[PDB]
Amino acid sequence: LVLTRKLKEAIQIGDDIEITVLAIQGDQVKLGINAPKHVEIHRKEIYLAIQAENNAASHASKSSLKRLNEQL
Amino acid sequence: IATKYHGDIEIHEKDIVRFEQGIPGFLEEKQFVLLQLEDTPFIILQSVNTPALGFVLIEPFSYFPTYEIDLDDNTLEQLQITGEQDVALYVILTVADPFDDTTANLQAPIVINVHKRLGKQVILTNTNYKTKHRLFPEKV
Repeated sequence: LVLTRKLKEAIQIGDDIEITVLAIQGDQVKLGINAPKHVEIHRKEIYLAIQAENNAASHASKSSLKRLNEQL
Repeated sequence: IATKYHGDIEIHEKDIVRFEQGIPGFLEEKQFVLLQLEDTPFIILQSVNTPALGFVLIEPFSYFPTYEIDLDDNTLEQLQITGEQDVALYVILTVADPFDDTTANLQAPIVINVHKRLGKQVILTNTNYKTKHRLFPEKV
């Protein structure tokens, strides 16, 4: 879904998350995000990176850890 | 449950740590048990529902003395902690090729409360911690 929001115009997501356009700066927008705190909000680039490293960390062979322990 | 490193074991349900959110990249993995690999400092965050999924954890402190961390009150209560007594703190290792580029994810430790059996990967906000911190100094 694509939408257009003028300056203090907000968006309602579920019951709810609410996105409030708080400023246009103008190479950037200062968004505001209200949500319950069982739900976290992150910059996408940060969240993707941590996804990536989680996946990268899920392939440790038993041989690898034996060698790594030794050297430790 | 079959496991990744420990062969077949079974467990009692008060062993099981619940990750309601799972962790980024494995959102539906919501049950884990923590298993030391003898005779190593490695803690294996092992999936109760996926035998082949096991993450390698280390207590951050032995290798990063300086490592200190502030739990956003959000985190403080999706884990539902009452104070210190709870809680356990770990980092995910990325064992690399070769071994001496092994890194720890300090920006996103695994936080558990050993009494209520609740788990979460906490994305540390407002910090200079990286997603890859080397265990070893890089020689040459």
